[PDB]
Amino acid sequence: MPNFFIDRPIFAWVIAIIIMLAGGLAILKLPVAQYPTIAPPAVTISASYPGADAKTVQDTVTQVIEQNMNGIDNLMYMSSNSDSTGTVQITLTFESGTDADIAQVQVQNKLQLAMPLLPQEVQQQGVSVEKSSSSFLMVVGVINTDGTMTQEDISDYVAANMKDAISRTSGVGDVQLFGSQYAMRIWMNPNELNKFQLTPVDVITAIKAQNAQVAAGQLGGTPPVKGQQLNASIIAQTRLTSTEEFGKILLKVNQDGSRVLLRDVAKIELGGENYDIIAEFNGQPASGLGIKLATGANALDTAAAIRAELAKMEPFFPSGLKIVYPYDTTPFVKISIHEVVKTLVEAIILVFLVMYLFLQNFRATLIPTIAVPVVLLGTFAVLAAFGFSINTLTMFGMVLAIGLLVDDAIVVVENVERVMAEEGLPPKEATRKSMGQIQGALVGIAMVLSAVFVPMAFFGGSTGAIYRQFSITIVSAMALSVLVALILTPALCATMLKPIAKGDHGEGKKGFFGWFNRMFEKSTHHYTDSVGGILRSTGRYLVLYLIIVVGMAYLFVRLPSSFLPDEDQGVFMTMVQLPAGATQERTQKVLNEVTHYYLTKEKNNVESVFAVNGFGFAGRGQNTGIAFVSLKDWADRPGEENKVEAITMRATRAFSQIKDAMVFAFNLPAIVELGTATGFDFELIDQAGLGHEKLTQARNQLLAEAAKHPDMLTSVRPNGLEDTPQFKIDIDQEKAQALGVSINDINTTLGAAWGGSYVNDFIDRGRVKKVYVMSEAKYRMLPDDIGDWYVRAADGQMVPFSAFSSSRWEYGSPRLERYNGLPSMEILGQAAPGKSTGEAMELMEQLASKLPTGVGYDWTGMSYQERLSGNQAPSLYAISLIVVFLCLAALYESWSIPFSVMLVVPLGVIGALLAATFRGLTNDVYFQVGLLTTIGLSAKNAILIVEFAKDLMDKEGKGLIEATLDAVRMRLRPILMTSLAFILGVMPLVISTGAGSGAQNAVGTGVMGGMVTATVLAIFFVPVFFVVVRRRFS
Amino acid sequence: QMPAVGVVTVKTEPL
Amino acid sequence: VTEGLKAGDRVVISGLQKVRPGVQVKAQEVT
Amino acid sequence: MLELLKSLVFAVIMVPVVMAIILGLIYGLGEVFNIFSGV
Repeated sequence: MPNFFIDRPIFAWVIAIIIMLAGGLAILKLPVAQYPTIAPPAVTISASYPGADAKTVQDTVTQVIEQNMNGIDNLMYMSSNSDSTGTVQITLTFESGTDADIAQVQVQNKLQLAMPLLPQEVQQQGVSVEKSSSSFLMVVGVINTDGTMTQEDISDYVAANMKDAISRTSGVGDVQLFGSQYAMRIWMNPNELNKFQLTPVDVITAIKAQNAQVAAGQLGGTPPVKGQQLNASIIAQTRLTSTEEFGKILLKVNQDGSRVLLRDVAKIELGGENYDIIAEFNGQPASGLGIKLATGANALDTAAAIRAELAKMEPFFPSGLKIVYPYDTTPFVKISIHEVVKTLVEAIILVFLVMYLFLQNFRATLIPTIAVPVVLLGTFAVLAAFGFSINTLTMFGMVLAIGLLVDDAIVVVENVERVMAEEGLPPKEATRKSMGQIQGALVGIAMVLSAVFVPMAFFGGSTGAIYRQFSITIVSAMALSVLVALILTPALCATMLKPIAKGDHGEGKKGFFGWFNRMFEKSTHHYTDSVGGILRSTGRYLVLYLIIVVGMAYLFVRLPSSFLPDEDQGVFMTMVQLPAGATQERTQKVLNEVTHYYLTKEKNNVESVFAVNGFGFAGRGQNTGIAFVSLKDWADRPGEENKVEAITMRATRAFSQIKDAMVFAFNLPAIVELGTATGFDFELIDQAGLGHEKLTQARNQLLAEAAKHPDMLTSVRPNGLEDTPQFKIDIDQEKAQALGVSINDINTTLGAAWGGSYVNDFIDRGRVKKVYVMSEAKYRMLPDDIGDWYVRAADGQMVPFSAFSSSRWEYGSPRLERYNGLPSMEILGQAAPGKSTGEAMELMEQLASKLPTGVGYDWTGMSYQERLSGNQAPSLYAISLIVVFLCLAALYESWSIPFSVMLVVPLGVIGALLAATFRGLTNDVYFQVGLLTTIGLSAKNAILIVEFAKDLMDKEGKGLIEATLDAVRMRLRPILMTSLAFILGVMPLVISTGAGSGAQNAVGTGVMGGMVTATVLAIFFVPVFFVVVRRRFS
Repeated sequence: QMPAVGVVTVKTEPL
Repeated sequence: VTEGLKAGDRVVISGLQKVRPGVQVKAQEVT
Repeated sequence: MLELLKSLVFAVIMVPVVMAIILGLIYGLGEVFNIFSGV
């Protein structure tokens, strides 16, 4: 094949042009996103039961939903969260790889069969299914800087004149609103209701009757009488469209003209649907929008379009409004693209410089510069054809594979140049001989790299996708590079080389070149005689090999393991949990204190604090609170003392003094879609039907037991809310009936006075909005106030609510959790800074084994993924080992020679482990990928050396020692050149300061250690293995 | 370290 | 409160979450 | 421009020193292996 294309340079040029065109077309159209679909598909069902405690929502709503959601295939695990506010959330997480667009239909259809089995209020509110594993492209906050608009006004303005336009641009998927639009609130007044002899049911009936739409029909009906010529539409009563119209609703009119109006008994205003969440941006009331990227869309273009559309609206922005972007993900993608371009340019310049330094010929230097971009475009085209995207992992694989492309180019060019120098033949025949000698080795190493990288893509779960991106990119790059080396490069060696005379290797000239050649030749002679001397003996270095092996094993065992390193994303969360029974006022005070601290003592680091009151990751309620703190750009935060870790450590140290609140601060995981906390999630599940008190006592005992080992477990905290006092009202049914009061009236009054009822819909400024009915604050705020409400009996008299009702106190849980259909509770927390996660998991399992009988344990979230390393058992590494053994035995006919090649594998793993231990990084996915790359490079060097030695031994009559020494003398310049190129090209990865530098640091350190140690300890060791294998198996 | 608490003083008064 | 509390007693108002029975604490009056 | 110039100068001052260390390990390993081989 290579000699075939040598005589036809333009055939190779045509193939290159086709590949370049394919790469350009691929780069023209390709989705761009921060991360691929890494998290497993998840569907969340949300339902609302206004003014209902946790128990009512749990038994009457989510029980029926959970019962009727059985039979869904590919279901991994289900969780359920009820609340005292009245919201229930059921999250179903499926297996990885399934089509979510069908699972959503399945769960929705199964839910629609249980709709008539739910109470009426939840049906009127409505339930909604959605996909929670989508991640937020950006959040757009809108704030008021004068004090006119409130949260409700801002939310309605966004819902009316911002949501549609922002949703109707290009590339935008789901758009979520963090507020609620307007709603006509009707605040009763018990004094006025008693004055006119009315009850809330009368107001509800009047609103239902006087705020309806009637199908009037049509003038000149559908069957017309003979001789009709007029036809029109009749417009009868319609929905009320203003507060002044709602205030004129009649409630009681006598025959003499006396009337009672709704405004005479209640206050009508325009408010929100629920006053449960208060959002303040830097101390000002604010609302927000969440924009998610649609599938198969460009992130940067969508962001630019969103920014332009938002900047269009300022002339029409009313009053004082400001638009801010607390959190967006585009800078990471821009940084990734910039790093890719920088690495490509640096590699090209570096390889040109090193080729000029060594080969001294410009025509030799120019050959790879017109070959590496061809392979890059081919990789782009193949990756586009397969169905991948431009993530932050594929480009990392490309910057990793640049070294492989450079290695192939260096090998081919150096071999042809040395053949020409030592043979005297001109470029044509020298290229023919070199290609004929090296084609088998090239095919063998391509097959070896494919065999070592493909099985990594067969992992399951999130790790499966993370490995899949790198594996696909690497194998595509290797295949394209070897195809290019077979087709395009031999033509280049045929045409663009100068046939210089033998012996003119720069020794005829002085300066840097001749002198450098002098020490290079002297060092080559020294190395050759040294390796000959060491090869004279065999058993002296077997003990060194065993020492290296045992040291590598000890380092592998000692090195801690984790899942994925933390990164400085510029955003971190702060959580506030007040004691049980705390109201909104104290939470607002604590949030104000936190905001003041952040904006006063960290002015040079933070940029804005988006405080949210009433909602927390643990559980919604008037007891918790959250705050998303965003930092300035990484350019303005120099040093390691101004990163996320130091900032959050100082923040929690300072917040430890905040009384009446346990304020914590933490950093969100690098992949935001998978989980919300950086630590493991552990779940205790009741099985023997103990109840709730036993479960709580067991959880407290386990927490105390785990807190007694402050060496591997840190920040072990519950994820729920503790039990709270509750008010119990008991109505004397027979007393109420005796007095003449119907039970229905009492129940309706109690449910519409303190809980609030949703009655009808109305048209406001050209849109549909609900109307809500509830008492006016001061009459529903203390227990004694329950005596202020009056109910009409049959006789027409009004009886007070305190004449037939009592009251008492109780204890109840404000948040009930369920896992897989059983009551359960969750403990979430990280591990020690100096130990592996798996050891903490094992110790937590051992601690849970000591629990009282009847309580089981389980994992969820990333922990479950960490428990999916059963495929990471040697059952897969061994498969790869046998596959590469078979490939090596097939490349050259021997069942024993590949042992020498495999013996070089530990010599790079030892260096990778040394670098990891020196830097202190843990064993994670990126380090594993770098280790595999180093193993592949060492195997490539071993393949080249062994193949050259075997060819010299077989084709000619050279003896074992003589052929081995000649081969190792011959394969010295390419190895050193490739090692120098790789080591110098991976400098920025190790030296990277910030901007998502954790993965870069880990991979660069692993690559540096592996490459340096393999280059140092392979030239001296591979010949020993070769000669030992040949003599022992002679 | 030593935990600290904010406490109120109980004294009778007519209302 | 009708019974249980006497004149001059001290009742914690803040720091309840971070405190536990039978622990020495620094008590300060708040306004 | 400035970034391109700094990248070039950094590359050309870092290649020769790195090649120097690599030849240093070559020399050191060769000598120690020669010493140990003859016991």
